[PDB]
Amino acid sequence: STGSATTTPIDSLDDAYITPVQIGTPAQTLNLDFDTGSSDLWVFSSETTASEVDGQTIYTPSKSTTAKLLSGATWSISYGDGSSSSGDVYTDTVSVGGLTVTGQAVESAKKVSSSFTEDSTIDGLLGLAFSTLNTVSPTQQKTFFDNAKASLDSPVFTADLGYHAPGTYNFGFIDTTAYTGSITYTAVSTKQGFWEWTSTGYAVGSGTFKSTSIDGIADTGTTLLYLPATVVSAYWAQVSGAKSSSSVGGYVFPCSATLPSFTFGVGSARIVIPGDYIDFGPISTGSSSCFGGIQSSAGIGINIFGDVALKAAFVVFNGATTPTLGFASK
Ligand SMILES: Cc1cc(C)c(/C=N/NC(=O)[C@@H](N)Cc2c[nH]c3ccccc23)c(C)c1
Ligand SMILES: Cc1cc(C)c(/C=N/NC(=O)[C@@H](N)Cc2c[nH]c3ccccc23)c(C)c1
Repeated sequence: STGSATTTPIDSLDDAYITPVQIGTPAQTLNLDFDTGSSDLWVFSSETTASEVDGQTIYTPSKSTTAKLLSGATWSISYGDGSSSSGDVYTDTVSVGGLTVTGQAVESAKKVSSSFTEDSTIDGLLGLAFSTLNTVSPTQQKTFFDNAKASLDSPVFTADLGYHAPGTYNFGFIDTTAYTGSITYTAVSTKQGFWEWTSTGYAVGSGTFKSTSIDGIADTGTTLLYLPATVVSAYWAQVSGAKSSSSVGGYVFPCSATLPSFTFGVGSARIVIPGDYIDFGPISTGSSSCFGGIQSSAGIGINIFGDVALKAAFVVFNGATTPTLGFASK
C-alpha cells in the first residue's frame, strides 16, 4: 500500500505545516502537524479542557463506531521548547492520504499548554520519530508509520515541504519526479529515538565549505534551523547589522537586508538553503528588526534540522531494519 497527502503552511511564515488526517468512522478530519521529532499521535478532543480549546477541530470518540477506549492508558508529553499536553487513549481507524491503519492509538488531550491553545490551525500532532519515544503508559504504543510499515510497498516515508507553498508527505514510495539529481543517503542513530544523523559541514553564501561533523535531528515539527553557536555566528556575521538579542530570544537582523544562503553537507552532497528561507519577518508588527531562521542550539543539547533546512530538500525517512535518511535537492 501507499499514501500521499498534501501538507500546507499554517501561515505566511511557514511556522508549521498541517496535513489532513481522517480519524474514526465516519471519518473526522483533523489537521495534524506531522512531527518527525516525536512519537505520539495526539489530538484536541471532546475531552480537552474547554478553556484550552480556541478554534481547533476536535475528535469526538463517542461519535466514532470504531473508537475503543484503551483501558487504563494515559499519556503525557513535555516537548523541549516547554510545550506540553496529556490525556487518555483510544484506538481507532486512522487514514493519511489513502493509507489506512486500524487500531491506531489516538491520544486524546485532556490538557494542552498555551502554545497549542493559541495555534488555532493545529488540531494535534502526528509523531513520526521512533516508537521507543511514545509516552503512553503503562503500555507503550506504536506510531502511525510503525503500524503501517509492514503493509507499505517500501518501508519509507518522504517529506517534501514547500517554501511559502504546500508540499507533500508520501508513505510507502519515493516519487522520483519530486527531486533533482540523486538522493544521498546517510546513517541514522536511533539511540535517542530520533532521526539523528551527522551533517558533513556547512558554507555561508558563496563562501568556502567547512568540513566539520554536525550531529543533529531531522525534525519536521520544529520551525527553525538550530546549529552550534560557532556556525550560527559565522552565518550572521555576513549580515550587516545582525545581532543576537537576549530580549527577543535569538538573532535578529535589519529587515532591509538581503540574506545569504546557507549550505549543509550530506555526505559529499550539498543542500542549499536560499537566503529568503531564513527570513522570519518583523519581530513585532511594524518593526524594522526581523527574526532569523538560523539560531543557536546552545542550551538545547542537540542540533535540530527543522523546517528551514528540510524544506530546501526532498527528504527520505527510510524505516528499514537499519534506518537511514536521504536528501536530494529539488
Ligand atoms: C529550547 C528549545 C526550543 C525549541 C524551539 C525546541 C524545539 N522543539 N520542537 C519540538 O519539540 C517539535 N518536534 C514539536 C513541537 C514542540 N512544540 C510545538 C508547538 C507547535 C507545534 C509543534 C511543536 C527545543 C527542543 C528546545
Ligand atoms: C520557536 C520560537 C523561538 C523563539 C526564540 C521565539 C521568540 N520570539 N520572539 C519574538 O519577539 C518573535 N515575535 C519574533 C518572531 C517573528 N517571527 C517569528 C517566527 C518564528 C519564531 C519567532 C518569530 C518564538 C516565539 C518561538
